[PDB]
Amino acid sequence: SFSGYLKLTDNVYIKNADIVEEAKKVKPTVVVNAANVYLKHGGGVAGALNKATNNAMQVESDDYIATNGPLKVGGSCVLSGHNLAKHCLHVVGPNVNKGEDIQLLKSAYENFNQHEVLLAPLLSAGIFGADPIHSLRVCVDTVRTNVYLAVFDKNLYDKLVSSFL
Ligand SMILES: Nc1nnc2ccccn12
Repeated sequence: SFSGYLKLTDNVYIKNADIVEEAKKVKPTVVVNAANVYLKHGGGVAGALNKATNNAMQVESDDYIATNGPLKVGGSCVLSGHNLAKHCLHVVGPNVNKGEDIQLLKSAYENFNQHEVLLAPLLSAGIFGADPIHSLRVCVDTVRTNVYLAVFDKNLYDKLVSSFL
């Protein structure tokens, strides 16, 4: 199971870990991808998870987009987890750098409530441009299911735990 996570709340746990290595170690039921509406896994968590699947996640995502069209910002889709998880929940958080609306972050976290336990990154953090402390606050106030957050950056992980209200 998940090991070395610090408990933040009744259901939110956090660890300084690379979500790719965490997924390969644990092989959880659900790994969350920090997706964009086109499921174009270029950089950040998405590029990293996709590279770990040897691009199989992108091939599957392009077929999903050809059939269904793009996701909504705040939306999600369940696809295969490939070598990382049983499933991958592709969640679209608002990308502040691309000028998207930060109010959609709560809607993005609501997708986690459809899964009992998830391995996930902080939505809209990293290359998505939002304040990670705000993302963790929205996470703990929105997600009711068991969420194991993997924070790649050590200094950010320290800042998050030490500043947690
Ligand atoms: N393995 C890896 N490479 N880049 C990133 C970014 C976020 C989380 C994991 N990452």
